[PDB]
Amino acid sequence: MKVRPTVSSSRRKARKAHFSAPSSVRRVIMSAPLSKELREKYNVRSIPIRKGDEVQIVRGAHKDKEGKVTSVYRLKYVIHVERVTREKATGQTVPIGIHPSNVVITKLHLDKDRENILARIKAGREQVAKAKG
Amino acid sequence: SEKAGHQTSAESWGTGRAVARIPRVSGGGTHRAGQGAFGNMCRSGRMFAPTKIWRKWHVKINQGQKRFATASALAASAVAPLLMARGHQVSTVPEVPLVVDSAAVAGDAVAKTAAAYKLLKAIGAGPDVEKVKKSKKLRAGKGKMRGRRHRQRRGPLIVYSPEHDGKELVKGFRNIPGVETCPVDALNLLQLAPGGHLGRFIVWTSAAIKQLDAVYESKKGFFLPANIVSQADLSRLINSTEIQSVLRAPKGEARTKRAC
Amino acid sequence: NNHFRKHWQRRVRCHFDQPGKKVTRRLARRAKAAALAPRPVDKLRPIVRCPTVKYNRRTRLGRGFTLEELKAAGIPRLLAPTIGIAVDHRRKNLSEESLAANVQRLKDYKARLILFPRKSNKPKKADTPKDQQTAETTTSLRTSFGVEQPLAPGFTEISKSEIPAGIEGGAYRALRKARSDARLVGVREKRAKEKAEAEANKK
RNA sequence: AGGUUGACCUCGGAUCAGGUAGGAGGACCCGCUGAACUUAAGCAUAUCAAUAAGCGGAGGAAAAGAAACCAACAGGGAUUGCCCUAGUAACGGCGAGUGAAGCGGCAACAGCUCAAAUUUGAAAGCUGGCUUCGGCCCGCGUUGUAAUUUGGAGAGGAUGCUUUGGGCGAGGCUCCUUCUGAGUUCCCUGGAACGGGACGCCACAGAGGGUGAGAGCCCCGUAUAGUUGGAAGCCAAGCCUGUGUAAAGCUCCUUCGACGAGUCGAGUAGUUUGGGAAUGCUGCUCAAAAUGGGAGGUAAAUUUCUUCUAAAGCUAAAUACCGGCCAGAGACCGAUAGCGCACAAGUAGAGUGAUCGAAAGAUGAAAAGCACUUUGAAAAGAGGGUUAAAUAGCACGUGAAAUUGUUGAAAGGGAAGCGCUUGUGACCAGACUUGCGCCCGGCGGAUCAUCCGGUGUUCUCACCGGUGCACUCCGCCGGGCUCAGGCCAG
RNA sequence: CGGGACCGAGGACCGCGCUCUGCAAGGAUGCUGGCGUAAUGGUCACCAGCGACCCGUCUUGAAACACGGACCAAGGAGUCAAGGUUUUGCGCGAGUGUUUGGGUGUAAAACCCGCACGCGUAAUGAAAGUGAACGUAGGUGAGAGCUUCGGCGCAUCAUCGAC
RNA sequence: CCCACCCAUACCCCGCCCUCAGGGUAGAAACGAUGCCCUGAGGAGUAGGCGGCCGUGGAGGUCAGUGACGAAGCCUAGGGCGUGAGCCCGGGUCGAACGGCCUCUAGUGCAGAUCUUGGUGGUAGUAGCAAAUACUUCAAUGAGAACUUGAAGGACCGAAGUGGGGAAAGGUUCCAUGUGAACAGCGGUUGGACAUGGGUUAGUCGAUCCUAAGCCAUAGGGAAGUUCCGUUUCAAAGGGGCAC
RNA sequence: AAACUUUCAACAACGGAUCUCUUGGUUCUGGCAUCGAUGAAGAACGCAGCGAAAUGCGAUAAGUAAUGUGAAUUGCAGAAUUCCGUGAAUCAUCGAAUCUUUGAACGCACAUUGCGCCCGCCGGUAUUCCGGCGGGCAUGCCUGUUCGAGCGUCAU
Repeated sequence: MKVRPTVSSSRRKARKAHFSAPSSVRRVIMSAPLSKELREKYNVRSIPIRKGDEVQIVRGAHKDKEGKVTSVYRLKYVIHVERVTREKATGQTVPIGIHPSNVVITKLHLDKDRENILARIKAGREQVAKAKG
Repeated sequence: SEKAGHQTSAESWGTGRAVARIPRVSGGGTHRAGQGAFGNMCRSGRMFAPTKIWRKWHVKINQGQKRFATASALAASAVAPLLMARGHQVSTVPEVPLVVDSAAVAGDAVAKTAAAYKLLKAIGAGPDVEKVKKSKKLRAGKGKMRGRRHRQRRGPLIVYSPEHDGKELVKGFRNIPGVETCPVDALNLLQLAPGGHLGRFIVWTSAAIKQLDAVYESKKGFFLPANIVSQADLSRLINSTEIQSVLRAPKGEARTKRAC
Repeated sequence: NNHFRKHWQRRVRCHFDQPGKKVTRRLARRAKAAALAPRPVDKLRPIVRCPTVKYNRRTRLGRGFTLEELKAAGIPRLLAPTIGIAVDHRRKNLSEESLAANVQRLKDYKARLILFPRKSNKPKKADTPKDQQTAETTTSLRTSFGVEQPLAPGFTEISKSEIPAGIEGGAYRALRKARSDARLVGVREKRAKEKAEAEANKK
């Protein structure tokens, strides 16, 4: 149960915020879990997804397919995975939109900022566990 | 809104040979022009008897009658048939009213939800807690859009003494669905008789059951009411020797033979 | 007898904000207490007797202590509002009893007062010493210095030998005679003046 | 030089140096001005109403406010607001109606500044300009700028004690920032599990939302203590220091003790009020006083008494809020509803103009929005495809009725429709299918009766373990017999 | 003593009786046949015999006149507040009413608190004012109920007294 | 005057429904006692009064309720229950929620209101598409030509024009190219329609300047004020020249 | 017999009811005090590679600077991002800026892109002519400065 007066449990306000969120908020909204190996390596459960990550689809009709993230259509709240496509009528290839909560990240596209994100998440989790323990 | 249906300029076209005498929107060049207005029978018009905020929403109830009802609900909570008739799963409960030792709840003993849930399963409220857990359903109607999405049954109410048991048991029991908590000195009829139905299943602490008498002695202007009936066992009264020895002989049977 | 002949619907005040306003008042009181700590949240008030014959049986709290009460209690009028005492320059002490009661009230407050120095490193002789500065305090002068006996006791036991004899002729007759004398005060004065004038004329 | 040379006063100029006002908003607030519909049978008193419209002026509140008060008491003691007083006192054609205040309980509390005095042993005061920031100038001002005093007093005396200025500051609070628990385990349905079943886990978090269908553990968030980094304020335990040049308080007193004028008040007129004998405001005429003046709700004279101290001024809080900004909610409405507006809505459109003012939401999880062939000038059609579904094709969820087309059945010699009752044709729901009980025969087993031990109970009834050794129990399979069985009839 | 029609309510026994091994006596059984399915039964359409004005409104006593109605969907009209009054249920009871406010809270809820106040406990008079027991709270006639069978007498009514 | 016969919701007998009335029913083997058993009588109804039930949106409780193995809604010459309002089931369609019971609550029940909004009929392939004299031939274009084009003919306006240009008003309608639908009350390849582009060149033409009828500032006076009057005034309302 | 009219049924039409949905209304509660001559509210006209509107913005024009985040935007086109970074984005924040013609609206006017005046700077052969650019010029009132007027009162 929510306690804080700044927290609203209004369904109307929640849906308005979700479907009118700006791009930086949508980046946080399209987060994906890490694989078990990455979770034990980094002590991180979930991260915002980005182009160049390698994912495994665990839900839907394209389950167990693997590939790299080729596009993050934040306007459609969807990601595109290479070779997870379908055929149009005309015989051309069109990407299939996958929600990032239906995939699991198996390889991270790493740079300095991503390492900073992972490090500060790990440090916060350890600090919280130490304080509550 | 008090201005609803009245933000229009409209006049009746008068008695004539063609149309009804409802006021009609003046002007031209739009669909609204010439259409009916202001009537409760008109589209985009004012409703009949518009609702006002000075309707009587709140009900003043005598404090003596509130105390009477709370005492009756507390007495009904100690009757095991009424708990079953209200729908609580109490077949494995060892005793009604159920009193748990305050050493099992005081301080931080059940500050964790797992510990509180384990205590409920140990004392026998587990089937009622599981009944609430399995009862969750989606509500039928517009209440889903209006912030009331789900319905579930009521579980046990844990009554505690804040002075002797503390208040961390509240945090411990809070996340379990259907389980409510209440201090012994602020008992609530809405919890003691949910939906106006008597027989709420209550788990008492020993401190709360020891403080209840002082709670009812400290209520100014109220005494526990005297009943109009001394002996509620009607069968015992009717079939006692004192009444039966003075009766007339029966003038018939439960079934009467047809004469002609 | 319904007074709904004006446009009454424009001036209907509902009170849905009653619990919210109680919450706001309690938050303001808690903020005021936190700002004033360790002083009490209110000022000391004197005991006064209500006016008119309906209410002169009962005492209550007044606005502030009089200047003569402060003088008889030894509290200067510039110091008094700085140590939580309300001052009323309009009220006078027409009788000794109210004056004495309020002077005793001020003396009890002054005896229970703990006065911290303006500079901690330089205490003065009128200031409370640090080893008396620690004691249990009250933060509600309306409670700790309330009206203890608003009314006189309605019941009292005396010995049968100490029963008063009563006014001669009876209480009812005494009331009738007092009313009659009040109605005839001027007639008797005029008659006495006329008799004196006649005696002076024909002495 | 005196027909000159100056000082002032008043009045002007300047794109002079520096400032300020206007308009918007106006829910709430302070004033002004001011109706009628209505209600009184009608209707000029009245009521609606000291309201709407109109006009001027503020703020986050405004306004009011530290008694020329209430009272008549054993007296209360600035203002505001709530409850009560109280539908009361009172006012009112031909009566419809109108209608306060003191006390009392409570919310909140906070007190003060001038004018009237000679600093007169020293205009001690101040705007502006220039500054080397030390000050120096141009002025204002004695037709009075400071200090001192404001009625609670004060001024002068007497008297002996008390009082004060700066600088640090531990720590705390307010606001943005980093970070937070647990299954995408197995089986079934499904296009997709977020459904069903199983096995777990978290919970100070089972609020809310998203994700291909009802998700605490997939994702955002949610709970609680905290934990990173930054800024600006406020409060504050304490601690260093200067001390009396000066200012300040208390106590007593012979004496002194200024206190607001075309104002108060009166008459009259209009308006207003419960104050149509007792109200307020404004205009005109008259026009004060010094223990004086005002008030003391019936006019006047005389004698008292009680209360304040007008005609100058400031001030937080408790109170209001259909405007604005931010936020949280609801036994509210669910696209003819709810705001006129859920949509490029105060839009399109109309009117010279003031103004008036709509209609209009929903493919699908995903466009996967139909490749390719064929017929047509094309729109399109047909194949063939996509989809879980095109019985979802950008006329798009569902798809009612009026009304229409086709197919099938039927009726019809100047209305049909309806009630009762047969018949014909078409089309249907039930009921029934066998059960129970005996007598034989064949199987398959010993949860037959009695007794013993334990346990439970309603305390005399049961269950469980041993005992049966098959003329006793329990099912099954073949016969035979009795009874009861559906519809219409004699 | 025949002939015919319609009907079979009830569901152990009990009763009244009689022509008394039993019965026609407080309500139908016995025997038999065909069929066991659209055969009985039902629905719809139509024909046939008989029956049958178009609804609502208005008016008066009534008709008639008059008014509204092309058809369908959705919308569409005795509500809310304040104040009285009578009746029902409930709590307490010579008292009663927490909710203006305060305390408290899991926070518009629930729980708790009390000063004042309202109404009631006294009326009457314009007012000043005064202010309810002769008596087991009276006599008499009724009166449910109780009774020790002598009476005692509720509510209420009637009538004479008292304050 | 006589005999028989016909039939009303009337009268008689019987069944069933409801209402009213009168009885029975506990040392309970005992009951939706708000029940059951026995007996009798009665049955029209406007204004009006009272009771009980049915249905709709929402709220508390409860049914360990139903549901993608198909909720709600809709259609149904298919059935069952109820005197009835209604309730329940089968079949078809469909796609995400919903219902029973006891209480609580209301913007809660339609045939009418010349009712409101929207949609749709008969009339009806009907009235009509008849002022301004009038069209015809060949060829081309095109799927298609009375109302497109070229040529060939015939006519009309008849200089107060059916001509050549402007003022007001409009605002791109102008020009070229292309064009499905819609519009051009018939057609359409055409169009002032639709689509994409292009086009308006000034010392001398106008505006700009002048004043007319008239309007508005200023000084100043009114007005509670928005503002009214005032335009030469009861205004210190400014130009030039010269200077050892 | 058909046709026609009417009735009943199935399917197809017409139409948009019903059901479910809801980034919207409505009502209540809590918090806050902040428009403008330093030019507001309002109006007009413009600005994107490809927009008419809505939205955003002002010739620095779907935006600039700064801070933060950390890889998009997306209908098409075209470019990315040294990804181990002075850095994508129709991102967030927002303290620095830009802010056309107007409008209380201010040189005078405005039914005119009309007519001026003052002071600078630049260019064109230029002491004279022409052009461009920059800064200014409303009213009432206050304080002050300075220049004045009047036998209004005086001194000399």
